[PDB]
Amino acid sequence: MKRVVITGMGGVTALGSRWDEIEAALKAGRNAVRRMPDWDYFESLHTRLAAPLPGFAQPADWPRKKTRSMGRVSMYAVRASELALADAGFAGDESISDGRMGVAYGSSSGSVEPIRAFGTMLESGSMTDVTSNSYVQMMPHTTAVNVSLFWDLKGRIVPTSSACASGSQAIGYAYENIAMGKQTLMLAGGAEELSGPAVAVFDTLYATSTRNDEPHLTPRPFDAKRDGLVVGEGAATLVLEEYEHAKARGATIHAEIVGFGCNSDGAHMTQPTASTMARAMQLALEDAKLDANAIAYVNAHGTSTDRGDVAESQATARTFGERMPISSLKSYVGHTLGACGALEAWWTIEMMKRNWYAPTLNLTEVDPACAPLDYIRGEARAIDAEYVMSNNFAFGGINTSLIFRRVR
Amino acid sequence: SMKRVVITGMGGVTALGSRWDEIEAALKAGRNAVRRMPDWDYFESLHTRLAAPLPGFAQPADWPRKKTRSMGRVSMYAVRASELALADAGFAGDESISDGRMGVAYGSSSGSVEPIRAFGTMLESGSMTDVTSNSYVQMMPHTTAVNVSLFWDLKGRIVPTSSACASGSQAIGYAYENIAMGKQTLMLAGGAEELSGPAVAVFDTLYATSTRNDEPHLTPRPFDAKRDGLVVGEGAATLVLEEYEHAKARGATIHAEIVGFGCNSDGAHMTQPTASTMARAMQLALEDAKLDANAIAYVNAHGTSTDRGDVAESQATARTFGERMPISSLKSYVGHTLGACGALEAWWTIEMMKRNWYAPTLNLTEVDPACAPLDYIRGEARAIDAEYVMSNNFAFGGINTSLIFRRVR
Ligand SMILES: [Ca+2]
Repeated sequence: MKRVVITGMGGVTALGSRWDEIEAALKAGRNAVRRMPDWDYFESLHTRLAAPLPGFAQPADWPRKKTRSMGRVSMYAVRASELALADAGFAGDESISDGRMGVAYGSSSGSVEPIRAFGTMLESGSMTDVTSNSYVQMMPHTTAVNVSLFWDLKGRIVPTSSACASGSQAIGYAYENIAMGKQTLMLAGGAEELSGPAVAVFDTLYATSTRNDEPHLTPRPFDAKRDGLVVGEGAATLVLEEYEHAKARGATIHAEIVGFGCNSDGAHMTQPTASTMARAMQLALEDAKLDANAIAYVNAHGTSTDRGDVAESQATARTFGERMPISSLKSYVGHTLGACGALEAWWTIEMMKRNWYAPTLNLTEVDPACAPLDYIRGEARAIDAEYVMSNNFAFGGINTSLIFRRVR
Repeated sequence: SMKRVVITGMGGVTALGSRWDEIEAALKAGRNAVRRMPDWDYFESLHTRLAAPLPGFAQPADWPRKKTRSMGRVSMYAVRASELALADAGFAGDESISDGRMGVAYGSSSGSVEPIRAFGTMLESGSMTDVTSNSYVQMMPHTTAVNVSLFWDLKGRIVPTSSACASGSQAIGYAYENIAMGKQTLMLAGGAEELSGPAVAVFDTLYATSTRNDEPHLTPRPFDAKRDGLVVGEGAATLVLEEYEHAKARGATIHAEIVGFGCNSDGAHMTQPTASTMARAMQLALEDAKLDANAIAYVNAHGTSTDRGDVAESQATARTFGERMPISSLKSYVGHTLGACGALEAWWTIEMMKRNWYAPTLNLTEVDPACAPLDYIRGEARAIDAEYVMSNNFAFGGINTSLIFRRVR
């Protein structure tokens, strides 16, 4: 079995793309949530909150032949992957397209334009905006394919479109593909584009925060006064690479991936089950041949929903006890959906490298319904980790747990 | 210490029926399942009026409402397929499969029509009349995988393989590797699709659809000189994959063993296929099975009946095996069943292998000279006694899959 390391990280997020910009934003303690007055267009959305990207600069040199197939979510994915490849030292590399780099990627949904066009085709038969490019922009695997095609990659495409589990399954399944010798390298990530329908998914479940006048004060993971999540967007990509290969070219190695656990609650489509969530974490620990005691920090899923936070806290307390430091980056960028597992893995590794762990924003009173954990808040925590864990729990009760090993 | 993997359950919902005996009779009777689709006059700009629909489908009566709310048709097909495959594997009424030992790999090209309409219209006009709390789960990329997994309360890993045409074959392949690698003892693996106007527009807008609107019995025509495109079909198919000792220990009837899986992409074009990388996918499978090309007695083509698809596939196959290789396309009967195609074709290929009986490509009367010489079975079924068979599929984005199944005599 091959060992697997991370030699590239990048993305487009509500806090920026470079880590130094993101660190400053984390450190400044304001979230990226805003009012969305344009959503008055939609008939029946309660929430008027989101955490959009502060625009998105499509690079000038991108060729039409390639961009015709991309809506925003695929553009995000590609841009993320471009940044990660540069960071990994592969800018202009001629060899990565030879069939031994593959792509694992997904999103909750394709792009708005073709969803509108195909939906209207059903509604009225009209095909005005249905084109030969509509499917590839809508398709479940739009992100994975667009990323792969963009660098003329010829490896396997692993299409991990599993709503919020998209990015963490990408990482995990890419990791297993390298470990078992199918691919030498993998681009692995997740992405999402913000839209009204993307928000309606959670708003119709009453899972969304409706504090429409106080965007700076919501969401509030594990807080007693939380009232739901806030939807965000963007993408993040990790370059995973077989260990000897990385060593042989003298790559700067950000982390090693040592465990991945994945299961399902098999119970509720939305209402999470703590025991099976805990079991995902155990599976990861078993895969890493580690005791729970080895983990210095957990990066929560931490959506700020009522049941989600309770069930996650119990799952975590069950695996680790009350001593575990934990925080939720969704307090800053919201629930970035398809992107969340990749963005959170990335930032969790950045924090691990620097012995600096961001607090959960807007957590002032720990909800007594949540299990006692070491909820970092108020100020960042200095920890010197050998191992960290990042968890995600998704629609359909799909659970993932990733364990990263420190590399000095 | 890799685990061997066998197939102990097969089933599905298809234009030719569900039971193999029923399907065999249809294959033998040599009529395709293609029909004129007058309803598509509703759509503004479709050239084709052909499809291969299911002749009907009704939910089993004993499916409980609480479990079916989250299903549109494609997920209903997927669940029914998987239900048949589970019975066939001996797991009906057996709840131990829910204990985390069994997982699910599944996908489709698309979610269901209703919520696509509802969300699309929300974008079009802001109206949310028909957007409900159940719309996303019926529309979502992984609707099939999640609905199947939830239906039996399964607690294993979900491997979403929604990759258009490659959905069913990637499901089988990646489920196979999960069992081989020891992550799961069992997996449901399959693919599904529901017929819709939009599903046909995907290919119609590429001019890849047949437009012989008055001659449904005569089209599609894989590898034929007179072919003019594909015909879109629908349905689902599920295989129960199972670790070998586990199967042996409970005395399971074993249909076949999966011995190789190759998966790559062309990295060239979104729709136009590249022969060399298609061949390489076949090689990857052969290498995974530690077999020489010589070992393969038959190839189940993808055989979509498109102009470039059939040429590229033929060359790729000739390049790997030489002119001697027997090959045929089940899409000549049921059309291109999209999400379902890799699973349905895998299933039927194993059924044919078990019986030494290989269906010809329907409506293949003059082999296109632009296609590479292969042993194109046609006119009558061929008797072959195979120790190994291969089933190939090539999809949107240049995604290629090759599966190798070993005879279990
Ligand atoms: Ca290399």
